[PDB]
Parts: sequence; structure tokens; C-alpha cells
Amino acid sequence: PIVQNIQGQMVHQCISPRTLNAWVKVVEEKAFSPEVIPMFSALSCGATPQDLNTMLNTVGGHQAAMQMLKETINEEAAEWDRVHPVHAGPIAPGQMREPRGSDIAGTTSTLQEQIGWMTNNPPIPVGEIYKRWIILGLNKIVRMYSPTSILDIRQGPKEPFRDYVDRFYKTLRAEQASQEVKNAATETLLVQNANPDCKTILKALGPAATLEEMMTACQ
Amino acid sequence: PIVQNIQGQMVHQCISPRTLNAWVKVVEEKAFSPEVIPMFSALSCGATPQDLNTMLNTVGGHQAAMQMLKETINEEAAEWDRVHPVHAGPIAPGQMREPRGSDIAGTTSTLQEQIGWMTNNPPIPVGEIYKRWIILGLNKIVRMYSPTSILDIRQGPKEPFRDYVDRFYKTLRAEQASQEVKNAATETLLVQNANPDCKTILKALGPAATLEEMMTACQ
Amino acid sequence: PIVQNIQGQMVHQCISPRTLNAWVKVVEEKAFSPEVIPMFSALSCGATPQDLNTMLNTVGGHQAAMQMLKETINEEAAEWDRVHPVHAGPIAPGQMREPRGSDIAGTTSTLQEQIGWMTNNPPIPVGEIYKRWIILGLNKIVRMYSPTSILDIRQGPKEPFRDYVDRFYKTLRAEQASQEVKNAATETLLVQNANPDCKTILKALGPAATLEEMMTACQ
Amino acid sequence: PIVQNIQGQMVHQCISPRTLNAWVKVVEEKAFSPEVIPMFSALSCGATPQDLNTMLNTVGGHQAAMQMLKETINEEAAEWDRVHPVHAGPIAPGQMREPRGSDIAGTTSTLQEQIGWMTNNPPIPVGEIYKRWIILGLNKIVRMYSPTSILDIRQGPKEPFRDYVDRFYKTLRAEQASQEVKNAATETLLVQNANPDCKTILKALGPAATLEEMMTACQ
Amino acid sequence: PIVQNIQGQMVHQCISPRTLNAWVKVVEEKAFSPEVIPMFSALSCGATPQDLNTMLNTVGGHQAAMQMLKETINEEAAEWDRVHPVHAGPIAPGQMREPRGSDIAGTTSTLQEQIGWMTNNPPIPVGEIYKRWIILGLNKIVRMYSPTSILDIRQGPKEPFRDYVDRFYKTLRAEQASQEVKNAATETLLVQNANPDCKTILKALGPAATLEEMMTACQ
Amino acid sequence: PIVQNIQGQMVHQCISPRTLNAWVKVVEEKAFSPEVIPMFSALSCGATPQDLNTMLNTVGGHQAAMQMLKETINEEAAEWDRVHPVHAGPIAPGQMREPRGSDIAGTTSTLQEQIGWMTNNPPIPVGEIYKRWIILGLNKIVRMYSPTSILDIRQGPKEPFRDYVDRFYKTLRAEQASQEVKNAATETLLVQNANPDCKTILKALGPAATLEEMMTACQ
Amino acid sequence: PIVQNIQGQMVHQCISPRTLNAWVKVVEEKAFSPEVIPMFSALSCGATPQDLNTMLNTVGGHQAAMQMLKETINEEAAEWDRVHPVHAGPIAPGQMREPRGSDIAGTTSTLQEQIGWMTNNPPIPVGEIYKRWIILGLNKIVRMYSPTSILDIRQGPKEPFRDYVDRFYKTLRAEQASQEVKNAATETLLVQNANPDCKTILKALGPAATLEEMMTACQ
Amino acid sequence: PIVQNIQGQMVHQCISPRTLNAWVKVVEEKAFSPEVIPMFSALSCGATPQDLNTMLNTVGGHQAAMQMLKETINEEAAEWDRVHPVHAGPIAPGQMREPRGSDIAGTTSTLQEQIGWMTNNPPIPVGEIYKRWIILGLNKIVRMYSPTSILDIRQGPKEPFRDYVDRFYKTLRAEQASQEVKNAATETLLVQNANPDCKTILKALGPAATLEEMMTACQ
Amino acid sequence: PIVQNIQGQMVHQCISPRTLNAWVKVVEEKAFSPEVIPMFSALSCGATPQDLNTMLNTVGGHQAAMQMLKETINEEAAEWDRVHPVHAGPIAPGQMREPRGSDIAGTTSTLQEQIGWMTNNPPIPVGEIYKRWIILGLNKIVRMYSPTSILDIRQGPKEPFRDYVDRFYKTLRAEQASQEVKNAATETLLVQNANPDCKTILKALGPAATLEEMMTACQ
Repeated sequence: PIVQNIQGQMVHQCISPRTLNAWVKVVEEKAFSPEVIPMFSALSCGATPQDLNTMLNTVGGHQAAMQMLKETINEEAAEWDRVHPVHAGPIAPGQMREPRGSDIAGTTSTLQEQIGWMTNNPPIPVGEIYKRWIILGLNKIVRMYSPTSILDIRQGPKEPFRDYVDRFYKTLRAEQASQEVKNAATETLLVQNANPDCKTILKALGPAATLEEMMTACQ
Repeated sequence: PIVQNIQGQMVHQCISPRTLNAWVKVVEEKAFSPEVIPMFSALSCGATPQDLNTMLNTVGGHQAAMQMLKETINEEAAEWDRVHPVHAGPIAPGQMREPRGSDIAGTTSTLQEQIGWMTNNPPIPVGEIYKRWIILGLNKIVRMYSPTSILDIRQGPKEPFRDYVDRFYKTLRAEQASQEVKNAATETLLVQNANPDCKTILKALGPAATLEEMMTACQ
Repeated sequence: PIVQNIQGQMVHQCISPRTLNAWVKVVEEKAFSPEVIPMFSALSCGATPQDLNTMLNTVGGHQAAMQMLKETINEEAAEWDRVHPVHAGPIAPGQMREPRGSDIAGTTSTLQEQIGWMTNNPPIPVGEIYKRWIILGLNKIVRMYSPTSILDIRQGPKEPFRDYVDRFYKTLRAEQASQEVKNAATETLLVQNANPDCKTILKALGPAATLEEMMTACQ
Repeated sequence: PIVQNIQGQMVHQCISPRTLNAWVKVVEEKAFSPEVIPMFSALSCGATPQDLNTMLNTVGGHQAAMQMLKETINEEAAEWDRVHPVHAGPIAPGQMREPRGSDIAGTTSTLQEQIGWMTNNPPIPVGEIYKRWIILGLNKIVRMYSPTSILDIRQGPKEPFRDYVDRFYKTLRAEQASQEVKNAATETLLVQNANPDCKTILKALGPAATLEEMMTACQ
Repeated sequence: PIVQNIQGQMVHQCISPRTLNAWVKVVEEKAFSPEVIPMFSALSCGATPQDLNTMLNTVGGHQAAMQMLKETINEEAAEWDRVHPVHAGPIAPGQMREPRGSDIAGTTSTLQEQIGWMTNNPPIPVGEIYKRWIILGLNKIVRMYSPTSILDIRQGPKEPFRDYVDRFYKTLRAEQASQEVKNAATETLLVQNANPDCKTILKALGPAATLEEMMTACQ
Repeated sequence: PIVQNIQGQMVHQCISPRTLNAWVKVVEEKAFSPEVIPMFSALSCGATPQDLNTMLNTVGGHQAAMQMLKETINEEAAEWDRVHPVHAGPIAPGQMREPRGSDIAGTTSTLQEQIGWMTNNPPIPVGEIYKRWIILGLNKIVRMYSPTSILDIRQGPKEPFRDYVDRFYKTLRAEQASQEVKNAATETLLVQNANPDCKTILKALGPAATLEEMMTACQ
Repeated sequence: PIVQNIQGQMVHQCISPRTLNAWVKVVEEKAFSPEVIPMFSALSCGATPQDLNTMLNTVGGHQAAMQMLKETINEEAAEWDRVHPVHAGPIAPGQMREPRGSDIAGTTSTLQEQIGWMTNNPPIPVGEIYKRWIILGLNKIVRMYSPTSILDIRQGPKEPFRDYVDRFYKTLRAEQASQEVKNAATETLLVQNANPDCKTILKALGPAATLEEMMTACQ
Repeated sequence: PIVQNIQGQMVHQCISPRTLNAWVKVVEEKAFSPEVIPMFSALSCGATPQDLNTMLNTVGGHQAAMQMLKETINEEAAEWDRVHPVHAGPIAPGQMREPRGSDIAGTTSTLQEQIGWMTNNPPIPVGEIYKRWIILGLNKIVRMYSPTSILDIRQGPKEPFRDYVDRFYKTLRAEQASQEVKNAATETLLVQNANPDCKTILKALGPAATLEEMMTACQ
Repeated sequence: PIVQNIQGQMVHQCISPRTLNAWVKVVEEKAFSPEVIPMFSALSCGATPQDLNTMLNTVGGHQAAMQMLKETINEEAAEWDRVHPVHAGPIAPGQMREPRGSDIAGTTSTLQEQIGWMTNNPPIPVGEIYKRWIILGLNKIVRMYSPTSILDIRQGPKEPFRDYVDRFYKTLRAEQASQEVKNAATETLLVQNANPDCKTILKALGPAATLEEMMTACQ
């Protein structure tokens, strides 16, 4: 990845064995839990598309999942070649060149072109545009690894209310719902899917109470 | 490997014990899975041919595999001595010298010659030419470690469709097929080798559907 | 070991606890496998003879093996005192001094003399001359730890041909044969010591075929 | 310990948690094997007497052994106060002061005095004088942890000759004999304490043969 | 001007008062002698077009000469806008922009654009393209300040031959003739325009003799 | 002035005695010639308004001229307080503050505020806004020091044409006319104010000829 | 010229106005005295051939002398193209190229080629080879500026002997005689060309006395 | 000269035009006054023998004086070849070499050898040994430029006593007498060569009074 | 002098030609005016005693004055050898040594000892102790160069009162009186030695008025 030294010149360093071993052991332990994506965004900090393709290629299993990631990048590369068309023929374009969809993806671009693109006065964040293509592709992977939906999450009879909300928001995080979708679930679905006793306890609280004073009610 | 310091002078550092222990423990755990090559390309970042020969020589087992790697490099060294012939006798060639096939391979070249070759204004990437000789040799190693072919990958009766595509593209990655070869398999071989029920479900989708909306069909 | 900083001045650093723990744990796991030597040459990168003697002295077991290493260095130190004789009496030799066989070995030389010898404009690689004395001594150690010779390596009846070549070149690497010795074994000993069936399959290939197309024949 | 930076100014760094954990785990695994001393000399590289006293004080067990180390340092501190007497009264000695036996040992000296003493143009190696007091004290510790003497090391009837020389020089290293003492043992004690068969094989070799051609004789 | 620091980053420094006072005092002493141009090329080393326009604007007199320099730059700026046309409309050209003829001349370009243009991986030498426009304009200025032509340079009767060749090549340097034009003058015009006596002395030398053995002839 | 170091941090240096002596000796030699302004813009490169007020205050004579410069800055400071009004009361504005007209002029601002204003991520060029106030004030000073107008510049009878164009554009530079004003003078006033003989020579050239081929005509 | 920074990287700096003004004012004061060459060798320290050609081109007068310098360089450039012939056609010579006689002279070589040539591991001192061509050419210039020969240097009747030896060795330095030529003059020409009185005083000293005890004799 | 940078590595810089112009203008103003030597020792601070020979070669006049300096160095070079003889033949002396008398003098040594000699751990101060040869040679030059001896320095009748002691010690400094020689002159020659009146005033002071209370006596 | 670099290590630089030429030209213009001492203290900032002796030795004239400076230093060196006696014999004093009176004066101390003495943790300011010996010696020199005493300073009849106080305090500064001595002169000698008219004007002011309201009274 590109790093900032003491001076501020964006020099290029190679990916460490610590970062390589960290990303591989996340996927081996947890397959495609929703917290893997937050981890990916942190291990690949300022990474070149050569370094971003290295982290995807070192994953051993989940080859059905990595084909969805490969088809999503090919959809975004074709979208980038449509929204950003070529101006004219490169008769006098210099050594630099406007990146296509296959140059941001690291397929038709060398390492020296990717280091230059990110260091331009007006930096072309090809390491950041390609990261949003993987993350949008990783959100589709973790959506099919969700074992259940939010409509099937109901509280057990001997299950405490802290374990039910733990299962409720773990399923809601797996379906990758938005803030507006999650706001409707915490006011119209969390109370109604509880046990009858706790549910009543929660209908007496009022129309909308925060979860800090809710869970304590059913302690 | 050569590293870039704060100034930008390509100084030479030695290979760390972290990088030495990382490459050895990859080969011990997974023998010659196709993800070992992506790992190799990452641990040997800007490595001199002395450092590239060190990583090949620290592998304990798989001496049948390392002899294929040794014969592939000797084929590429003889090819480099044919496509890049000697101009004339080195009467006044200076301290520098045009590298042969045995100097890129690190056999007849010292460490001081390899550091110089890579630091020349027009750098002679002898650490990168030799890396493509190992990677081309490593692709032949992982092709013979594939336990089965793509024609023998069929879906089981109780096997879910996510596990069948996991086995299908793990075998396809082991045979190291190209993008054109893999494009024919995902449109004429993935559907036809499934279970009858799922296969029908997939023939009703149309001529060519993406895998994101395919696997979900047979959920 | 001497390291190169950002400026290029060969400053002296101490051996890290990572490098100390790496070299000790190699010898504990594998005793004197032929890949230990390649590892030694990598952990002791630019090491002073004080640092090279530290790595030999931290090995707990194999005291029969370390006495062979001690007698080999004493043979090379006496050889260095014969091929490099003293010119005259050091009446005005300055603070520097031409190293003897016992100064390269780190016995009669201080640390400040060894740092100076390696930093001279014409560097006296006393850390590299002494490393070739250990490596020549380590090759004699791993030759007596070979459990069998190459004439006793024969293919089993149910043994696959990939496992036979794995055992053949592991024994050949343990005896430390040269390239000319190994070239005669791969054309006159590898085929003849196989199983009858495979051997025939290999006599029909021709006089000399490469191992990439050979092993596949007996797949 | 004092380290050398890029410029060459001997700045003071603190002992790392890696170096602290390395020295403690050596003593926990192997109690006082003779290879612990070589390890100590490597982990405490350029260490101040504050840092040298820290490594001795973090050892949990072997309090009988650490009292021998404490009494040996007190013997060397009293010896240093005799061989290096005070010149006169320090009426105008400046901020610096000639170190006593209790200032090299780190008992009556602060950290700022020990950093100064080592950085003087004529450096007073108080971190190196105190290290020879511990190492001389550690040699007395490992001499009493030797389980047997060299006169009780005899070859077993079914014991191979490689295992007998392994036991012979491990006991000889535990008694910390000199080179002249070890030269008499390898010519008058190694052969005579072997099995009768091997011993004869070794008397036919001649008066004095090297161990490389000896052990092979009794292979 | 842009300068190279210790690291190699092309930082921008301001023009020194030493460089400002040097260029002004050249023009005050010698008006437009042909050696002023060589001086200009040396004082403006790596100068931005803001810094190149500063050196032209600090010249007090010779406003007839500076209008020829202004009209020559306007001719080269219109030529640059013809040989380097605009590719298309700058809908998505980024912060950078292809320089026109009025941006290299420093008229329609800010200082931050000129520093960027010269620091691009493929540097656009706008400080060097504009310098060739001034130097081509300065050659037209010094051609009209020549007080005489080469056909009017004849040797005086009491004038020594060293002073005649001094006047001959000072006039030839003022007319800014090429190497092919000067080669015809030194073989067909230098001898024939001398005094009769010296001329004869030079016709006896042969067809073409070098000036080192010629001037000595007429000493 | 603020300077850029090797790292790129805009540190503050003091004005050198070389720069102080350079600016004073320009005004002493030439009073308010139009080339003084170009010099001022070069000596005050990246200067703080404290440093810009220092250069104006070290001028000994021309106190009638410096009062015009003081009244012009007070006009621009009142204009800046009108075009850039205060948003609201600074209840929570932090340590930084939006500069008024008297803070850019260096009257009500300290040195620490001016260094901060220029170093902000979005730098407030208070050293550059104040420089345009002096330069606009200096253009009014040099307009009243012009000894004659352009209508009184006529060619003398024995005056050569190179000296007439020297006097014509020195007067035109003193009146500070624009490019459109100077374009009308070089096509309708330069020819008509010459000597009759030269004028005719110039009417035969055509409607509009460049000065390079014009002055030569009247050589 | 190339300078060595703190790190040791041979960065390129421009020639200072101090060095430009120093070399010009030497030639203006003393025309071609023999001490100008020693000065030239000192002002042009590590100078590129672009910088060496700049110092020759800023000399105003002595155009007869600068044509001898131009013809001497053309003789050495043709000699360099004969003693260093081209090996073969540059089909694959890289970005670097073996310098011809016109590339060392700075005629057909750019600045970027000259900086590279001097920075090569085996540096091609093109700034030092070209300096010996100027210095050999400058020795021919100062030989023709000698006003008299050594045979015409005789002591005057009222001239003291210190002034005669001052005139004797100033003429001998102007003719650029070698050490063997000057050794014959100080033993067979210095005594015989003196005044009769002093000469006798010097014949009584003996065959060969040093000048320290000679001049004192004739005090 | 060799300079010490921020790190402490003795890099080589070239002699500045300021130092070159300073040493030349000392000799032009004052010919060989005794204060020129102190100046020389200060301008040539850490100078290489190439740089020391440059300062001697840029002196225009005094060629009788520079021949005494040349003969003194040749006497010291022959003395150095006698007191420091060659040990043996340089069969294996490395790149470094023990300097002769002609290598310290800068005649048979290159610049790269002189930089190395001074940077050796045990630095061979060839720039300091050669400086003592010039200074010993410069003391012989200034001894013959003394216009009078100390026996001819007598006080005039109207001359004040401050001007007589000014002339007395200027002549004593020109003859380069030692401290023991000058101690005898200030007690037996200063008083006796004064005017009768002052002399008496000084005989009444006593046997030996300091000059601070002496000159005041004759105020 | 010792300078502080960016890091803070007190490296040793040589005295510049600017500092050498500054100190010499002060003494040539003004002989021993009282402002020369303040200048000396500023040019010799952190100077070693080698550098302090260089500045005293480059003074051409005033050899009567420099002998007073030499005798004052010899008085202070003998005083330093009495107030700071030797403790005992230097049997084990190390490389460092307590400085005597002749080592601070730079007579019996090398440059390497003086750099060390000033860099000690407890720095021995030998460059500052020796500076107070010169300054105490320079105060005795400027006391004898005073042309008149304070009792002979009387106001002339047509002399204005500003010129009388200018002459009064220039003589008082030449006699180097203390603050208590100068306080008695400004209250009992300044008024009484004026002209009668002004004196009366000053007796009407009162007992003691400041000089700001005094000189104005006699305007």
C-alpha cells in the first residue's frame, strides 16, 4: 500500500506478512460474517489494486463466493467504462493515461501506473474506487450467508431477553438493512416478536422507548 | 529485497525472519494449493534472485515438485540466452554487464551485481524476470496436484448448490484455465452437471444469467 | 549484523530476539535436514563473526555435530594462515591489522575490529569468509545425518510415482551431490530403480525426457 | 540498552517487551543449560547495568542460583574497588565521577550516570564490565547444574556412537573446560570410554584422527 | 526555481537576491553582447515561467529590445496553440490541464499550475519550453546590436594577427552563424581578409590548416 | 517570509540582511522606475505582512510617495471590510479568526496569526492579498514619476530609430498602459511620430508589420 | 555540478551566481596568465559538460583564444571516437548509451544523460574527461600569451636577484615546461644568465645548490 | 576539503569561490607578511592535498618564493620516504596503500585515495602532514622577506615609545624567533635599544618588568 | 567553532572566510576603539582556542598591543595552574585529562582535545575561559589607546551640548570605568565641566536629573 513517510511523500511499501496472515486467518475462522468486511476495510488501508487483488487471491475456500466478487467487479468495470467515456484518441496524452474499468480493477494496469495515479496532484483514488467495488461485492456475499431472515427471529420460552436482542440484531446486520429499514424494525418488529410476558412489559412503556431503558425492563 | 527508504534510494535489506517463517509455514500447511502462488508473489516483493532462491531452498518436502521448478528455470534461462544474444566481446564493457540466463536465475551472479542491475536508471528487473520463471514453474506444479478434473465434478443428491459451485470453481482454479476457458464452463458446463432438479430450475432462467441470481434460484 | 541505514553508513545493530528465536527453533524441530543450511544463510545476513558464533553457541543438542563444525573451522583457520602469510613485522601498521585465521573466526578479534574490517573502503568480508567456513562445515554435518544412500531408494509396489521421486531427490539432496552428479542420476538411476511397470513406461519415452513430461506418464 | 541511531549518537532506548519475554522464557524451559549464557550475552546487547539488573530480577525460580550470582558480583565489586583505587578527594571532579564497584553493578549509580559513562569519548564500558561479572557468575551456576562428570560418561551396549559423542560433549560443555582441557579429553578419554568394539576400531585409526573421520569409522 | 533537495522532491524556492542582482548587473554593464545569453541560461536554471518573466521585467533600459522579445514569445505562443491543439472539451479533465501557449509563457497560468506541470511523472517542462522562446528571442536582439558585418572585418596595417582574429570571431559570434557557416568563413574568408604579408604566409601553409598552427605562423 | 523546507512544512524564517539591503539599494539608485515593482515582487516572495510592512518602512526618502501607498492600503482595507462582512458574533470561533482589512495589512494582527493564516489547509494568502494592495499602490506612485506623456515622444532629427523606440516604450511602460492600449499605440502612434523619412519607409511596409522587421527597415 | 549531499546521493545542483561571477572576473582582470587554469580547475569542481560549456561561453573577449579551445576539443572528440569504437548496433542497449566524442563534449548529449553517466556504479567521468580536453586546450592558449622566452630572461644591472628569479620562473611557468625541462634550467641556465658578480658568487657555491641557500648568497 | 555533515560522515566538498578569492587577495595585498601564514592555516581547514596544491598554484606573482616552497616539499617528501620505509612487496595490500612522500604531496595520488586516507578508522592525516610541509616552507619564505634585522631596530628621537615597540616586535615576528629567543630580547635588547631618556626610565623599573607597566612608564 | 546542528550534536566547523575577513578589517579600520571588543565577542561565538588563537595571529600591526595580550594570557595561565592544582598522578585517567593553563590557551592542547572538552556532559568551556583571558587582555590594550582622560574633557565655547556629551562618554568608555564610577561622573563631573551658561541651566534643574531631560535643556 501507499504509506506516508516522515516527509509526506507517498512512497510505496509492500504488504507485510502480518497483514497477509491477518486477512487469511479472518476468513478461515469466520467464513463470511458481517464483521469480515469492516476488517477488510482496515487491513487494506491505502492499498493499490495490485495489493487489493492479492488479498482476494489468497483466500483458499469459498470459490462460489469469490466468483460473485469477480462478477460484481466486472459489472462495476463496465459501468465505469460507460459513465467515464474516452474523450478522444491519445495522440499526445503523455505517459499518464485516464484509467478504464480494467485499470482500476488491476487487470490491465501495471504497478507503476497505479502508484502514479494515486500520487497525482489531483489523486485518482484507484485504490479507493476499486475498494468500493469489492465492498459492494462483499455485501452480496454476506447476504447469502445469512442463515435466517428477520421474520423467523422469535424469542424462546426460557430464553432471556438479552439473548433475543443479540439474535435479532445479528440477523439484521447479516441482511445489511439501512438505517431507515432498521428504524422500522426496532419500533414495529422487536416488541411484537418477543415472548408474551416481555412483550406486554414493553407495550406499557409507551409508543417508542430507547433500548437502554427497554432491555432493562425485561431484565 | 530492495526497499524504498524515506529518501527514495533503493537500498538493500535482508529477508526478515517473519517473511522466512511465513513462506515455510504456507507450504507445510497447504502443499501446493493454487493460493500458495498468490502468497509467494506477495512475500517476495522486490526480492533479489539471491532472496528468491532462498525461499525455494528452504522448502523441506515436495522434492519432486522442486525438481520441476528447477527444470522450468533452466528452460527459461536457455530461452533468455537465445532471445537476448551477446552483442560482441566485452573488451570495454565497464563493471556492469548484460545479464545472461544464469545471472537472472542467481546462479552465476553475485549479490552486488543483482543490486546494481535493479538500481540502474533503466532498471533491469532481474528480480522480476526471475519471479515470472518461478511462477510459470509453480503453475505446472499446482496443475499436477489437482486431485480431479472438471469433467468429474458433479453435484451430489443431498449436496446443496452452494457446495457444488464451491467444488466446481476450486477444481477450475486448480487446472489454471484462462478467462475464455472459464467463460465456456460457466455457460455450458455448470448448469448441465448439476442435479436434475436444480438444472431445470436453471434452464428456465434463460440463456445466460449471472451467478448472483443463479445460485439464489437453487438456494 | 551490519545493516544499511537510510544514508548508507554501515552501522552495527545487535541480533534481534526474533532472529535468535528463529534459528534455535529450526534446529529443535528439524535436526540437520538440508534445508536448515539455506535457513542459516538467511537468518545470518551480514552477520559479524561475533554474531555468527552466537548462533552456533545457542544450539543445545547435537554436540557431536557442533564438534565437527568446530574442527572444520579450525581446519579453515589454519588454511587461511597458510595461503595468506604475514608480510613483515607490524612496526607501523596503524590501528588496523590484517586478519589471521583466528580473527575471522571471532576467537582473537574484538567486536570493534570486526566492524571496522567490514566497513573498510575495500571491505574485508570477515563475516562472509567465516560464513563459508560454517556452511562447508554444515554440509559435512548433514551428510552424516542422511538415513540412507541413493542406491537403496527403490519404488514400492503400491507406492505412487510422485512419492518415489519425492524420496529420490530428498535422499539426493541429503548427500549434497553436485549438478554433474545429479545429471547422471536423473538419466541412469531414476528410471532403472522404479517399478517394472512404470520403468517400461519410461523406457518408451526415449533417451532423455524432462521430469515434467515423465512423472505425468506414470501419473 | 544504548543503541546507535542513523546519525551515530548513542541514544538510550528501553528494553523491549520482546527482549523481556525472550529472556524469561529461556529460563523457564531450560533451567541452567550451558546455552542459556550464550543467549543472555545476545539478548543483553549494549545493556546498561539498570537493564542488566532487570533481566536478573525477572527470573522467578532458581533463587539458590541467583544468590550465587549475587555473591559473585559482590566479589567482583570488592575486587574492582581494590585494583582501581580512588586517586584523591573529589574537590573539583565535575559532574562525572570515576565508577566504583557498586556503580558498575548498578547499585549506587543512577540511569543518567550509566548513560554518560558509556558515551564518554573514552567510553567506560560499565555495561560490559558488569556483563563479565554476571557471565563469570553464570558459569559457576551452570557448573553445579551438571548432572554428571566426564568420568561417568561411558557408551552403552546398544547405544550408537553418534549418541555417545552427543552425551560426551554435552557433559564436557557443562563442566566448562578450557580448550587445553578439551584437547586432552578428545585424545585420551573419548576413545578409551567407548564400547570395546568401537574402541578397537578407533585404535586402528592411529594416534590422533579428527572426529569427522572418526565417528564415520564406527558409523 | 524548482530545486532538488536532499530527498529528491522538486520543491519550489524563490529567486535569490544574488540571482536577481546578477542578471540586472550583466545587462547594465554589457548591453546585448552575445555572452549575455549564455549567462541568462545559467542564472535561470530550472526557473518557473513566473521566475523567467521576473528576470525579463527587471531590465530597465533596452525597451526596444524587450518589445522584440515580447513579440517573439507571442509568435511562439501562437505556434504552440497550432501544433498542440485541444483534444476535446474539458468535462472531466481533473485539476490538471494541458498548457496552452499563454500558460507556458506565464500569462494565464498561476504559480501553483507551473510547479505542478514540472513535477508531473511525465514532467511538462514549461520552464524549459518558455526558456527556448526567450533564447530564440534573445538571438534576434543580439543580431541587431552587432555594430558591423563579417565582410567589413579587415586587418589593419600595424594591427597584429592575434587582434585581427579576435575581431573576426567576435563579429562572427555576434551574427550567430552556424557551424557550417563558420566552417566556410575559416577556410575562405579568414585568410583572404588579412594583410597581404600575413595572407601570403598563410597561403604557403596549404589548403586547410588549424588555427593553432596558423596564428603562430603570423605570430 | 514563509519558506518550504526539505519536508514541506511551511516554517517561518526572518528576512535576510541580503534581502533588506537589496530592496533599500534599489530605491536609492532608481527612485520609482517601473522596474522597481518587478523587483519588489521578487524580493518579497511569500512574505508575511509584518515582513511586507518592514520593506515599506525602511525606505528613507519619497515620503510623498509612501503616503500614497499608505492611503491606497487604507482604501483596500476598507474595501475588504465591505466585500467580506462578519458573519456573526465570535462566541465560539476558536483561536483562529477571519481576517479583517486591518489584519491583512499587518496593523491589528500579530506575527503568530499571520503565520497561521497562511498555513491553514485552505491557506488564507494574507501575504499575497496585501502584496496586491502595495503593487496597486506602487502603480499609482510610478505613474506620477513619469516625466512625460506618450504624445510628447517624437523622434529627433539626428536621433537613430533604435533610440526613438527605446524612448517610446520606456514612456509607455511608465504610464502603465494595458495590452489593448499598447496595441493601438504600436499601429497608430509609433509610425506617425517618427521622422518624416523613416515614417515613409514604414508606410511602405504595409498596414501592420512586426517590430523585428520594422526597426531593421529604418536600421 | 554534481554535489554530494548528507546522504551521499550525487544530486545535481545548478552553477551558482558566485561561481559564474568568479570565473568571468578572473578572465577580465588577468587575460590568460598561467594561474587562470588552476582557478578553472577549482571553480569547475565536478561540473557537468553542460556546466563546463557554460563557463567557456560566458567569456566575452579572447575569441581568437576560444577558437583554439574549440579546435582542441574537436581534436580530442575525434580521438575519442577512434580509441573507443562502437561495439555493435544498439538493438537492445537500454536507455543508457556509450558516450561518443560529441557526447562528452556536451554537443549531442542532454543534461539527463550527463547526470546519469556520472552516477553509474562504474561512473563514466564525462565531466572529468571533458575537463582534461579544456585544460589541454587551455595550456595551448597560455603558451601563445607568453610575452618572451626563457632565453631572453637576463638580469639587469641594478636589478636585485630576487626580482630576476621572479621573472625567470614566471616565464618558465608560461612556457609550461615539464619537471625534467625545469630541472635542466635551474642547474644550467639560472646561474649563467645572471649578472657577472652574482654569477661568480653562485659558481663558488658548487655544482648544484638549492635555491633557498642560493638566493640568500646574492641576497 | 573534508567537512563534517549533520550525521558525522566525513563527506568531501569542493573549495568554495569565497575561499579561493580570499586566499588570492591576501597574497595580492600583503606579499609575504607573517600574518599570511596564520590566514593560510585557517582558509585551508581540513583540506585535501589536491585542495592544498590548488591554493599554491593560484598565486600569480612571487615565483621565486613558490620555488622555495616547491623545494621544501621535495625535501620533506624525500624525508618521509626515509623515515617511513616500505615493509614488503604489495602482493595482497588491498585497494588501500601506505602513502609515500609523493602521495601526501598530491603528486602521485588521486583524489579518491586522499579522501580514503583521511577517512580511515585510523585516519592518515595526509591533508595535515602536507600542511606542515607548506607551513615549514612558508616560514622560510617570510624570513627572506624581512626588510631588516632586530639589531637595526632603534628608537628615533621624536618617535614615541609605542611606535618603537610596534616596530620591534614586527621585526621579531618576521624573523620567526622562538619563545626562548624572544624572552632574551625583551629583557636584554628592548631596553638597551631605546632612546637614552626612555632607557633610563626603564632601568629604574628594575631587573624585569612586564610590558604593560613598561610602555606606560615611557607613555 | 563548535556549532549546533539540527539534531543538537555539537559538531565542529571551521572558521569561515567571512568571519576571518570581518575580524581583520575591524582592526585595520579602527585600531583599538572600545567597540572592537564587543565585535570580537560576537565573531568568536563558541570558538575553540585553536580558532581563538587564529584570530589573534592574523592581526598584522599593533605588535606592541599583541605582546600585552600575550603577557596577560600567560598571567592567567599561571593563575589557572595555581587555583586548579593537579589531584594526583595520571595512572588511570583515561584518554581525557584535566586542562592546565597552557591547554586552555591552546598552546599544549590539540584540536581533538579542545572539541572533547567542550562536548563533555559537564562541558569544560575552554573556549569560554580563554575568551575571558583575551577580553581582560583587550581591556588593557584599549586603556592605553585612549588619547585623553576624563578630567581634560571640557566643553568648547561654540561647541553644542550634544557634541560635548558625545566626547564625554566616548572618553569614559575608553577608560573602561565601572557603573559605580560612571554614576559619580554623571552627577558630579558632567555638569561642572560644561560651559558656564549651560552649566547654570543644569544647576537649576535640581540635584539629579536624567540625561533625556538634561540635554534638551541645553538643546
